[PDB]
Amino acid sequence: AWNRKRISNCVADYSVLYNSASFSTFKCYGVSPTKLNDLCFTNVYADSF
Amino acid sequence: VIRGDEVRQIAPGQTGKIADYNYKLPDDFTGCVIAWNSNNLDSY
Amino acid sequence: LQDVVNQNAQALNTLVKQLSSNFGAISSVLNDILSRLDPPEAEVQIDRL
Repeated sequence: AWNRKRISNCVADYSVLYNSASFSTFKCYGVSPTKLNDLCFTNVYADSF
Repeated sequence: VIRGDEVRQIAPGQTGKIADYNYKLPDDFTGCVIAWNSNNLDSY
Repeated sequence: LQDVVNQNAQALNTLVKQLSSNFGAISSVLNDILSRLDPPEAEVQIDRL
């Protein structure tokens, strides 16, 4: 019953998540983790389970 | 010597804290990487 | 005489329109793939174009 939260209409600082060592794994497909602070997107979905 | 996780990051074109701040390989690296546990010898 | 100008115009038009093809790249605009992939992975996409 995985949850889906929608993320939009805000400024998202991905650098905190990239630099934070609390994450055991952070693997990204399609786009580079180091430039996400630069790109702009339509909407973002977080499927959590 | 490297201890803990991220031991696999020692490789060309890899990302992470170790690869970014500790040991960075070139993109066209031509060589071999060797690793083995050494608890008996290295175990602040 | 109209046919030669028509044929050259058609050749140029298709040559231009071939820039909208991706040939299997994640995108057809070279700038955005360079501006979202780090070079180790972006080279692979650029080669196809």
